[PDB]
Amino acid sequence: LATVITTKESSATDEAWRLMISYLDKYESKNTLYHHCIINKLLSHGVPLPNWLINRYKAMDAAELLRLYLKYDLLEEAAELVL
Amino acid sequence: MERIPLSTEKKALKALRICEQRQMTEQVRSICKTMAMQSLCNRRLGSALSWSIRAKDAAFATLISDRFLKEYCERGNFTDLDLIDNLGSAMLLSDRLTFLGKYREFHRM
Amino acid sequence: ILCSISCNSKIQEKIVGDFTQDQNVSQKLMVGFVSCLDSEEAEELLDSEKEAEDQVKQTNIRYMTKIHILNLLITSLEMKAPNLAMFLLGYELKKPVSTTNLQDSGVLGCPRTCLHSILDILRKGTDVRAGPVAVWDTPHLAELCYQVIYQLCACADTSGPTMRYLRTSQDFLFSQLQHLPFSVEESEISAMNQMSWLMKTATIELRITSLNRQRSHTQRLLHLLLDDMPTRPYSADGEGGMEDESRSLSGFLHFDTTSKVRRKILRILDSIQFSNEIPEPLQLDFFDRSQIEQVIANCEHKNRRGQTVCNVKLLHRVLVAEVNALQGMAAIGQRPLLMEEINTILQYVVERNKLLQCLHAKRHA
Amino acid sequence: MADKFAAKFVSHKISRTRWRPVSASSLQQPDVFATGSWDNEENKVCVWATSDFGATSLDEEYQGDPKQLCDIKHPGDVMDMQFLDKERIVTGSSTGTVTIFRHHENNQTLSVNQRWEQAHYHVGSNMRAPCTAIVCSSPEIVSVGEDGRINCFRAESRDVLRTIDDADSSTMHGVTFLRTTEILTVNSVGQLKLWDLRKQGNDPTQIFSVTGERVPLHCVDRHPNQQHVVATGGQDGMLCIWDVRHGKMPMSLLNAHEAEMWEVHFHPSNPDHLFTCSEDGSLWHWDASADSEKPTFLLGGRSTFNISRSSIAPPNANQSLACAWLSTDPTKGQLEITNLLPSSTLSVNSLDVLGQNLVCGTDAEAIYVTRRLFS
Repeated sequence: LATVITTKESSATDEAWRLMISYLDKYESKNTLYHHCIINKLLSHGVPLPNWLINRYKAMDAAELLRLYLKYDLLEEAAELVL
Repeated sequence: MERIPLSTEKKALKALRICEQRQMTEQVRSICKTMAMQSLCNRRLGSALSWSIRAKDAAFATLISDRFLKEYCERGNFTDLDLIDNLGSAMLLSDRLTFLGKYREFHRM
Repeated sequence: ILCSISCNSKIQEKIVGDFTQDQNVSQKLMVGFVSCLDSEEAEELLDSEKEAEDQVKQTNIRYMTKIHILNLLITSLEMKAPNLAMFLLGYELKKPVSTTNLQDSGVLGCPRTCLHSILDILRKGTDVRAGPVAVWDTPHLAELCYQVIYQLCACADTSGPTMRYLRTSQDFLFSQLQHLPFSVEESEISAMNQMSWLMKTATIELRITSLNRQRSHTQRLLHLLLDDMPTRPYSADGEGGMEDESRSLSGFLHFDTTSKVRRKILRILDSIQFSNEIPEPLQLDFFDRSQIEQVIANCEHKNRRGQTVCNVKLLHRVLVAEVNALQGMAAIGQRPLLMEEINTILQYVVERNKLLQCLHAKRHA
Repeated sequence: MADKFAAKFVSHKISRTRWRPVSASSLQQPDVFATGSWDNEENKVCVWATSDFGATSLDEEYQGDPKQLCDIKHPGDVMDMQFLDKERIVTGSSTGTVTIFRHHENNQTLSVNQRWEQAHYHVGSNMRAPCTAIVCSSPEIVSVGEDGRINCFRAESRDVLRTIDDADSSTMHGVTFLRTTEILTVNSVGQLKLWDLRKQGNDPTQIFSVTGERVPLHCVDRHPNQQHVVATGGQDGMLCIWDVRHGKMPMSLLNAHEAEMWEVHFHPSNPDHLFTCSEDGSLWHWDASADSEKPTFLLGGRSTFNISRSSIAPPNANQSLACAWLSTDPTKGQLEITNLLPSSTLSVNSLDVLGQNLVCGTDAEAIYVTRRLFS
């Protein structure tokens, strides 16, 4: 749903973000397996999860983030988050 | 010209003619958006739509479209023969005017 | 690879030594050169139009290889001694003039060399108007031949023996100069380019003959230059070429009249273009003229063509960035229009590049 | 009618006809206008739509003949009006009945908003004062009468806070602008009166005239941008076009067109094209409204025109005008006579141009719609 007027200036990153938000809202607002698979594939590609994903899952939980960072060798991020 | 005020119609038209003689586009769009938000604050839906279709912007167009949507949901306002009187790119920029035109065409047919 | 390597200075000594480090190696290289020059671009068989594309691809590869060989030759000749041109041609400059150009080159029964290949490609056909068979086959062959002749005549210690052998053989200079004007061509650009190259080599031959004091040769050159009616090929030489008006200017006596029509220079002037080809880099007309002029002034930088034009893709990328950096929030239905504008600008700059090539050929003429 | 330019016989007095900015200043092409029904049975403002050639924004078909899209009714009379806003229209009356109507763009209809039965009030109510010319600007609407009566209304509120009723001589028809504290009025003989925002008592402040030719001044209008630019058209021609608003007597004298000019309109979109009507059936188009320095579109008329770029001079010695001060020779150019219609109509009342279409209401109860082809 084109809430914000689309343009050729901004890239498709925000478009894909809003698409994922709408898909999660249509599927389940409590099941985190989709976010888990998404961030797992992103880390397998070679890039940490975006800042808004970080904020959302931090307002959700925290110990899961720490465990996933310790498993994916993000020692500095996990240390800062647990601190 | 962007720091000077563009509220009164006199200086607004003055700056519009100045930038038109200078042959610009960003200043024209800025003046159009300013006068459009002024008309929206003063409750001028038609003037806001005209300024939006002049600036080729869609924000105010979608705002007026949602206003028409909520007006139809409240009371049911659909008598808008402005699209049948004149057309352009507003029907492509928005969807409420296109829906009203399609409904009028369906009724006539 | 050799052409990309040969770009510095004082490096050709190693290859000069390795070309003649052994008499057996030199003999094997000469045998290989003979075997390669025996047949490399044959007509009908390799130069076909109804068969497969493999022969066309092979001929194009051979033509590109010849282009690169000539480029290496001119790059080695542009520098000081020693040069690879003599080693690749088979005739050095240390030997006297009587032994530089071998008299056995041009008999059709001797070891095939560069002179043998030139004779084989320039003897078949009609050595008169509209060129022989080389112009009918491919004008690029005549172009590279004229380029090689000009490169050989530009040198002071090489222009002499070259034209000396060309005249003592079967009078090749007259047959080469009688090709004007050109008629069997595929484009006026290539036509006027060939005309300009042939006029340049004819003028350099006239200058060399005037410096060497060759009265008969200068008379023959002036007769062939000022000849109006199409004359007939003759062979009467009073000293070294044409000298009377019956053997060189026989067209007047053959036509029983004289005027200013059907002349070589007149046909060349009628074939070359008269209109001016002004090349424009970028020209827009869909927005404001102020923004158009600003974009034109911003897109001004040198490239490879010689003017202030940009790359075919770089100019479109710059235009896309410019139309993207000056927007607002709404941008729907503009991508097809931008693509159409980019295609029109590409066609415009292609036409302007063609006009630039035309203007360069006119300037060369 | 059915060929060439549109010609309709509405059979009614073409008083004030003005093109609305509803179809203008946007992607749509102008075609919707409004007409007052003065000197008839019922003074009603009727919004009509013309029929132009082609179809650039869903225009009307046929070959012409405008059609009434809507109409409004009010017990007051109809004098004239100035488009202050697209949805707001304030019309005065000779019986003291100011009608402020609300036009809905999203509905293409008219709604009676305000009907000031006690207009021109400041120290009470129930006041009736006639009006002749009403013109609006930011943020005041000024209306003038015949005996020098001036009325001022605000654009931010629906009330009257200034009504000056004095005793002036002759008759004043029309009113231009200058600033927020100066008012220039023309007389029916050839006088120009300059008044301030705070004027009390009788006796006008500054009265000026033009030496040489003094003909009765008729229509007068102001520039939509710079207020100090005035376009006047009277009997034998006597306008004082000036790019400023200083000096005592006007040093400008532009005398042309012996026929009486009833109305001179401006181009609302690009204020650089003036259209003047003649009483013998002629429509003149002038370019470059004084301030705009551009190559003139043909000469014509006793005017100085404008200057452009000059190059290529001989190595000798040239000149570049001089300096002089006289109340006879013109100073500011404006009149650019363009031969369009020498003598085709028996009479012409008013005319109005917008974008590329010109409407013209004649004195014989008829209207003409012409698409311009020049520039």
